Amino acid sequence: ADLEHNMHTLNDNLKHIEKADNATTVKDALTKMQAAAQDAWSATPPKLEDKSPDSPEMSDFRCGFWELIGQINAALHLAKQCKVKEAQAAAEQLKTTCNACHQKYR
Amino acid sequence: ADLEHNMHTLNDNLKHIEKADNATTVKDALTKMQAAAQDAWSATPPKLEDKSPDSPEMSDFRCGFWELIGQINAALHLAKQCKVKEAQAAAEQLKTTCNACHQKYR
Amino acid sequence: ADLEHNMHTLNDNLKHIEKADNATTVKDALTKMQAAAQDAWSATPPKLEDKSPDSPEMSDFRCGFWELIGQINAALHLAKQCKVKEAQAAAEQLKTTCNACHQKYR
Amino acid sequence: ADLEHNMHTLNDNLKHIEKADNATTVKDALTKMQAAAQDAWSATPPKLEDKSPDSPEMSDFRCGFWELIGQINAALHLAKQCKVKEAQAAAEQLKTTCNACHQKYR
Amino acid sequence: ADLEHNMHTLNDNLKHIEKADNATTVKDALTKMQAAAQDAWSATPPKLEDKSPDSPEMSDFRCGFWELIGQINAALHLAKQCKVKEAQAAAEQLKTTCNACHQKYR
Amino acid sequence: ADLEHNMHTLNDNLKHIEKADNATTVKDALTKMQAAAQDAWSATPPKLEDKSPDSPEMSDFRCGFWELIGQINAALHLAKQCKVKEAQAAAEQLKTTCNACHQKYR
Amino acid sequence: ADLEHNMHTLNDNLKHIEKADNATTVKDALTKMQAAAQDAWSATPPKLEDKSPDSPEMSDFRCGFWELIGQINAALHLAKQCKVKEAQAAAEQLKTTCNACHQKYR
Amino acid sequence: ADLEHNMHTLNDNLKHIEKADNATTVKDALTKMQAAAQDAWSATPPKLEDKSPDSPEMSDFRCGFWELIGQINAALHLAKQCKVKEAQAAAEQLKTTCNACHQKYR
Amino acid sequence: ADLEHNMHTLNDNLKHIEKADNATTVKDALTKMQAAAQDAWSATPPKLEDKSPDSPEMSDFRCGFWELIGQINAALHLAKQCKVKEAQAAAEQLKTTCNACHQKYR
Amino acid sequence: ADLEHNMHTLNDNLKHIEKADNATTVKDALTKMQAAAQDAWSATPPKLEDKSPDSPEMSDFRCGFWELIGQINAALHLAKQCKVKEAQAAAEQLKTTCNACHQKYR
Amino acid sequence: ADLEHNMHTLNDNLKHIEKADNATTVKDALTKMQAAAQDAWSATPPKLEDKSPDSPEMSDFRCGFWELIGQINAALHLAKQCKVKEAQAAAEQLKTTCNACHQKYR
Amino acid sequence: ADLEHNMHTLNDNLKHIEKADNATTVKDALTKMQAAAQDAWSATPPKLEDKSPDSPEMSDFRCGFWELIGQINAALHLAKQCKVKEAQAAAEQLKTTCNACHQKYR
Ligand code: HEC
Ligand code: HEC
Ligand code: HEC
Ligand code: HEC
Ligand code: HEC
Ligand code: HEC
Ligand code: HEC
Ligand code: HEC
Ligand code: HEC
Ligand code: HEC
Ligand code: HEC
Ligand code: HEC
Ligand SMILES: [Fe+3]
Ligand SMILES: [Fe+3]
Ligand SMILES: [Fe+3]
Ligand SMILES: [Fe+3]
Ligand SMILES: [Fe+3]
Ligand SMILES: [Fe+3]
Ligand SMILES: [Fe+3]
Ligand SMILES: [Fe+3]
Ligand SMILES: [Zn+2]
Ligand SMILES: [Zn+2]
Ligand SMILES: [Zn+2]
Ligand SMILES: [Zn+2]
Ligand SMILES: [Zn+2]
Ligand SMILES: [Zn+2]
Ligand SMILES: [Zn+2]
Ligand SMILES: [Zn+2]
Ligand SMILES: [Zn+2]
Ligand SMILES: [Zn+2]
Ligand SMILES: [Zn+2]
Ligand SMILES: [Zn+2]
Ligand SMILES: [Zn+2]
Ligand SMILES: [Zn+2]
Ligand SMILES: [Zn+2]
Ligand SMILES: [Zn+2]
Ligand SMILES: [Zn+2]
Ligand SMILES: [Zn+2]
Ligand SMILES: [Zn+2]
Ligand SMILES: [Zn+2]
Ligand SMILES: [Zn+2]
Repeated sequence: ADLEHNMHTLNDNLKHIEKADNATTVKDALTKMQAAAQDAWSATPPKLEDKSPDSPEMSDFRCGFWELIGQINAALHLAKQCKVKEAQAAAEQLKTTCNACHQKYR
Repeated sequence: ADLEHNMHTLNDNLKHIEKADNATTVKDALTKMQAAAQDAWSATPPKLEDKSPDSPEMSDFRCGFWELIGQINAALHLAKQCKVKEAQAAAEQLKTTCNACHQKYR
Repeated sequence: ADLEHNMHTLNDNLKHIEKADNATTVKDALTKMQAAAQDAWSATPPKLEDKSPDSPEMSDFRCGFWELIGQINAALHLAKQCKVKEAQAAAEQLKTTCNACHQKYR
Repeated sequence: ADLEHNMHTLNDNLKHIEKADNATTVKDALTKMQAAAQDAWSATPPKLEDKSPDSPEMSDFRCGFWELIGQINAALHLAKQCKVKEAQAAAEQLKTTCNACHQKYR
Repeated sequence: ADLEHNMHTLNDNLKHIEKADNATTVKDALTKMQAAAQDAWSATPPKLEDKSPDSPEMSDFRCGFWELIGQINAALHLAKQCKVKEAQAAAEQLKTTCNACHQKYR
Repeated sequence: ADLEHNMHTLNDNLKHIEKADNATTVKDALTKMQAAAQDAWSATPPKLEDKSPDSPEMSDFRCGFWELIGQINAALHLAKQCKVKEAQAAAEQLKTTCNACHQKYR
Repeated sequence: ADLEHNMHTLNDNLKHIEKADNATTVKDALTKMQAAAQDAWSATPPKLEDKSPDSPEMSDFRCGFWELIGQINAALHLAKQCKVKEAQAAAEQLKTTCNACHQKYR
Repeated sequence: ADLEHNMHTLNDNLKHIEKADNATTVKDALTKMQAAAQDAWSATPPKLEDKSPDSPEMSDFRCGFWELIGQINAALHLAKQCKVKEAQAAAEQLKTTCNACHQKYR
Repeated sequence: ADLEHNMHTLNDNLKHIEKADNATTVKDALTKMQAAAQDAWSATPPKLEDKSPDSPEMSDFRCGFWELIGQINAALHLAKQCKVKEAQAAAEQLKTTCNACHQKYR
Repeated sequence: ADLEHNMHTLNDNLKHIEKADNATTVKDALTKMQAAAQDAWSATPPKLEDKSPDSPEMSDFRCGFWELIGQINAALHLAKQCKVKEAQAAAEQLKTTCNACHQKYR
Repeated sequence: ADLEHNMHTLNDNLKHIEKADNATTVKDALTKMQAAAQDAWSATPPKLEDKSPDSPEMSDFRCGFWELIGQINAALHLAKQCKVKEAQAAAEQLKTTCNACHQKYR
Repeated sequence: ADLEHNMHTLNDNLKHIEKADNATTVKDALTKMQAAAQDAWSATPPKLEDKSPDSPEMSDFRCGFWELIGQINAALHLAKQCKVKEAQAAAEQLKTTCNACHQKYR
């Protein structure tokens, strides 16, 4: 998938996690987010099209997806423990990472 | 698995590699360690729970696991060539990476 | 596979990409390169055999493969969209990453 | 997935189909829509929650998804023949089926 | 399986759902029912053996199973959300569909 | 596959069923017919190209494939019971459905 | 799955074996009995709910199911040898093993 | 895998079951114990290395592990029934079987 | 498969193990013996064809094969530990178990 | 499948290749032909039923399928490169091999 | 497997086919022979060890196995049609091919 | 793959086999050669583009790949026996076949 739709997947599923009332819906939504974040790591955003592949901005862009992937995996562990409110709280914390990347590069 | 048990897997299997005679036992122990390290990369240790996900400490934490994961993979290559003594020597070298992370974050 | 043969896979398939006239062969070549680069990330090059695994040199070496893996995945996305000339141009741009590592560490 | 998110999948992927320039992305989008429509056939919409399951309203609701599923499969056949503009035109014609159900039951 | 035994599976597992405490047992019982209903859709009951395949009775027969299959799927969705009481209530509603078909064709 | 070749598959295999003298050849031929009928359900015949997707003719066209798929499944059950003459008789009865659709729409 | 329903599977499939007129229904019924018996082997019967898990009663219960499993497989063997009537006689013989455990723990 | 490490897996996972607060960690721990016990069943203990493989000692050792396997599965059954505290009590009960074999062969 | 030929597989592979000069042929031969013994366990020997399936004779026959299976696995264990000569000695030891059952039922 | 139906598969799919306007359908048709020709290599034609299996006639018959299989694989390579007209021309050249065998042995 | 044991498999299973009553036993025996013949095709017999790989003897050797492999496949077709006597007659015909090769190269 | 790259695969891997010091590297390299040789059998070399598909040159070309595939399979058997020097010697002998085809057709 392209970067735009990977963002649709992250956003759409993150909103279902907030609305959910059970661990299974949360785990399923987080699984879809994990695959979108894994795919997105390799993209180049439009604001960075002219930078070199080794620029600090592109290293910083990749670091943001590393952070996001790790936090999604940690939320998945909580959902697998049937700790639904804890997983939802971890999914909310994820938005700090979404926000930080958007501020600089979206 | 949670971080504690990933550390059980790392520590337990590293001891077997040191005492192993044949490459089949080193190979399976390394394979178990590889999976534990790939899982632990995504964790947040207790002492860093309140740091930001992009903090230099959490970045350094994840660097530790990249170094560990790469070193286990290199040791696994030697084990698949049936180079037991070389694989055990690569395993022994890993400990510097274990110790360095513990000193800072355990 | 060992580092040397991963470089064989990269070199051989990149030559085929330059000469291709259809998206299918570009895709197949890029997929092989992706797997070769994934594997090579964990290697330690000769010129670096006596540096520490956490050294700035080994960290930079892994950075080069991250950049390479990302660019290959982006080229693969172009090829899967049947944009043969554009994937070829992305493949040609890989050489800046190949040369930069080689100058430092080959 | 629930009815609401199946509609998300339909809406999101249909927008990507309109904007696509290659058969590959059209195919991938249609496949996701096919799975969403398959799943939604078994749902009961809000406006129909108090009708009998054998009611002419619920029978008509399922008829709409049968028609939708068939049209998506036909569009997918066009996309698999690499007829991008023709699959896009078949996708655009889906909207008559979307609107007709929505007018009655959304 | 023949139609008789599909009916065994439907009747037996519906009784378990009514008495079940946990969602795992409701989920597996519904899964068994779903497979039995999907199989029974293709059958011809004894009393309709000499009707034409397009007869209004055989069409009505297959409509009964479409209604049943959809209702089981909706109940299975609730069970996968761990909503035991709601799933059991959806299961209980199924019986109208069982009874309506039996009255006409058993 | 397209509608024409799905018809080749139905016709070719139905003739082998008549010639067969064992259950295995019959079951294999019926399995191929089932997949062709499943695929064909989504097509639009040339005589109906101008009708709307919800027209009664297109509903009637889909009903014919429903009937055919159900009868193929029933024949498959007999072949699986090693009831070869019974399965062949059921395959002959299938031609009433082929005929009825051809009369109106071929 | 729950012990009571595994018993249902054993009882019902024995009825079908007794009525069957072909090897493949007998084989399919014996296969389902075999799965049900292997799942039942891990259950605790209501009347042994307070014995300890290493009690002679729980070891004897599990042994009882292990012997049933061996006899089911031996009957399945005969059916694969195409000895339908011998397989049916063997299945009928199971009832002595069923009753033996029932006298003790049902 | 080597007998000593299978023992490690049994011991460590028992510690995690005792501390667990949710069914799924208990289930995951019991599943790993089950695999470790089935692999240990094929080992020869150091103190029986010179007995013959059909000796009463080796048959009793293998029987001992077969009984542990049955008790592990029975505990896993309870956990799948969502009886977390009962599954934990059952796991605690295993220690009598562990100690029984240890007295003889450890 | 038929009991007599499973015996062929046991006998022939024992001859190959005795002649082998490498672990992997020994492992491959022991694996085939293990499969043959597990398939033979479900057979009825000609001389027990009229005993009842719960007779002591049929339980003892099945028990006999269960013990052979355990000893084959224990030999396979040694071979995976790269103890080729010990695995060959263990395989040679099987003949006492072969002869024991033969005296009774061959 | 028998020889006759393999020839059906060859004939039917070769007609579709001639009429195709996209690489996808050519590829699918060639793949079916490949499997048909693979299967037919082992057949004995009627006109040769009384020759010896090592006869120059049967050897020549197999040579014809080797030549046919090779040409189909070469056509498939062209189709996988999206060279539709070139694969069609390779398919048309197959007919020299079809006719040459038919003249001798059909 | 080495050539000797492939010959064990051929000879052993051919004897079972001659004495078999049902098609299931002929079918599995033929399947075993087919795999043994496909493997033996690649071997070099002792008496030809010093001939060139393109020698007329090694070519004739491989022709023998092509004839054998084709004949086994034809016999397997008859067995899959449940034509036991015809399959056994095709198997018996194979022996000319066995004998012809042995006379020259055993 | 095309014939040129299949030759790269044969050549590249054959050189690694000579350098190897363990059976695993040799077996892995031989596995890649086997797949390349299987693919190459269907090609037409440039020097033979004008010959007919049944010409003696094209039969001779296919014979060369037959010989190569058989010898690769024999080398694989030795590598699987952990006979590393023997497998390497067999891989060297393979070059006679490479040479003979190149002399005539490259
Ligand atoms: C960088 C490391 C990012 C992270 C982490 C996340 N997003 Fe993002 N997002 C990023 C960019 C560069 C862009 C612009 C993409 C473009 O091609 O223009 C976006 C865009 C979005 C959007 C808008 C998509 C659209 O409809 O055009 C959304 C809704 C979005 N992003 C959501 C989102 C969420 C929820 C994230 C965390 C879970 C997240 N993004 C992370 C870069 C990055
Ligand atoms: C950071 C990058 C680490 C690396 C690399 C390794 N370990 Fe570790 N370990 C780390 C932390 C933060 C912790 C604390 C976990 C907690 O929740 O408190 C640990 C813990 C351990 C333990 C103790 C586990 C326990 O029972 O509490 C052990 C035995 C252990 N670690 C071993 C170990 C080994 C052998 C490593 C390299 C092979 C290794 N660790 C790497 C952080 C990190
Ligand atoms: C570091 C991040 C590298 C990147 C990116 C690429 N290569 Fe590389 N390459 C690297 C090293 C350290 C070495 C030396 C390995 C050794 O054993 O000394 C190489 C070597 C090569 C070779 C020579 C292989 C041989 O036969 O000896 C080639 C042909 C090669 N590299 C090609 C290549 C290409 C095409 C790359 C980009 C697509 C590329 N390399 C990236 C380190 C790194
Ligand atoms: C009946 C046969 C329908 C067909 C065909 C399509 N849709 Fe639908 N849609 C339907 C209902 C009953 C509803 C209401 C669901 C509810 O929970 O109230 C909807 C809703 C939507 C939405 C809104 C989703 C949301 O976020 O609330 C969208 C965006 C939507 N539908 C899009 C859509 C498209 C693109 C369709 C064709 C491709 C389509 N729908 C078909 C019923 C039916
Ligand atoms: C038509 C659309 C049906 C639906 C929906 C259900 N059943 Fe049914 N059932 C149907 C027929 C035509 C028959 C007769 C079968 C025969 O060959 O005579 C049955 C039979 C049963 C039985 C009796 C089975 C037996 O042992 O003979 C039972 C117990 C049964 N059906 C239960 C059942 C349940 C619980 C259903 C809904 C969940 C249900 N049936 C639906 C036709 C149809
Ligand atoms: C509608 C519900 C149909 C059913 C059921 C069957 N067929 Fe059909 N068939 C149908 C159409 C609309 C057409 C014309 C297709 C076109 O694109 O022109 C056909 C065509 C055939 C053909 C001719 C194919 C050709 O070579 O052009 C055959 C041989 C055929 N159909 C056979 C057939 C059989 C054997 C069926 C029952 C098993 C059957 N069809 C069902 C519509 C429908
Ligand atoms: C012990 C080793 C048993 C063997 C062998 C068989 N059964 Fe059983 N059965 C057993 C128990 C402990 C129970 C009680 C289950 C409970 O939850 O109370 C049963 C019960 C049954 C039932 C009744 C189920 C119900 O609806 O209440 C039936 C119909 C039954 N068992 C049948 C059955 C058959 C046919 C068996 C052999 C083929 C058989 N059982 C074996 C214990 C054991
Ligand atoms: C026989 C049937 C056994 C059962 C049941 C259990 N164990 Fe065991 N254990 C057994 C032996 C022969 C040995 C000696 C292994 C050796 O290589 O010397 C052991 C050893 C242990 C150990 C110590 C391992 C070590 O590090 O030296 C532990 C911690 C252990 N066993 C635990 C254990 C548990 C928790 C069990 C039940 C859950 C259990 N064992 C069962 C033989 C047998
Ligand atoms: C009982 C538990 C047995 C064990 C353990 C082994 N064998 Fe057996 N064997 C058994 C029976 C009942 C029979 C008679 C089979 C028949 O159909 O008549 C046999 C037979 C053999 C044969 C002869 C087969 C033949 O061609 O007639 C052989 C060569 C043989 N058995 C070998 C064998 C070996 C090597 C075993 C251990 C490794 C072994 N058997 C175990 C019963 C049992
Ligand atoms: C020998 C090497 C053959 C090659 C290459 C092809 N065919 Fe063939 N074909 C062959 C024989 C011996 C027969 C007779 C089979 C019989 O049972 O008598 C045939 C038959 C056909 C048929 C008629 C099938 C029927 O319905 O009776 C057709 C339509 C046919 N062959 C087509 C065909 C095509 C298109 C081929 C190349 C692509 C082809 N054959 C190759 C022997 C051989
Ligand atoms: C050449 C093309 C052969 C064909 C066809 C068959 N066999 Fe063979 N066989 C062949 C050789 C070169 C050898 C000698 C193997 C050695 O290393 O010495 C054999 C050997 C046998 C044996 C003896 C095996 C042993 O225990 O030493 C048997 C029992 C045997 N062959 C049987 C056999 C059968 C039944 C065949 C057709 C179905 C058959 N062989 C074909 C060469 C060839
Ligand atoms: C015919 C039966 C061949 C066999 C066996 C082998 N090769 Fe080959 N090779 C062959 C041809 C016709 C060609 C020319 C291909 C072309 O399209 O021009 C080749 C070419 C090579 C090359 C050069 C590839 C290149 O870079 O252009 C190499 C390195 C090569 N062949 C190696 C090789 C090896 C190592 C073989 C045995 C293991 C081998 N070939 C077999 C024809 C045939
Ligand atoms: Fe960094
Ligand atoms: Fe739960
Ligand atoms: Fe209708
Ligand atoms: Fe049969
Ligand atoms: Fe016992
Ligand atoms: Fe394409
Ligand atoms: Fe030849
Ligand atoms: Fe080894
Ligand atoms: Zn993507
Ligand atoms: Zn999107
Ligand atoms: Zn984990
Ligand atoms: Zn642990
Ligand atoms: Zn590697
Ligand atoms: Zn290489
Ligand atoms: Zn859903
Ligand atoms: Zn959604
Ligand atoms: Zn059925
Ligand atoms: Zn039943
Ligand atoms: Zn289709
Ligand atoms: Zn066709
Ligand atoms: Zn039940
Ligand atoms: Zn351990
Ligand atoms: Zn045999
Ligand atoms: Zn066939
Ligand atoms: Zn046909
Ligand atoms: Zn072999
Ligand atoms: Zn042998
Ligand atoms: Zn190829
Ligand atoms: Zn190449």
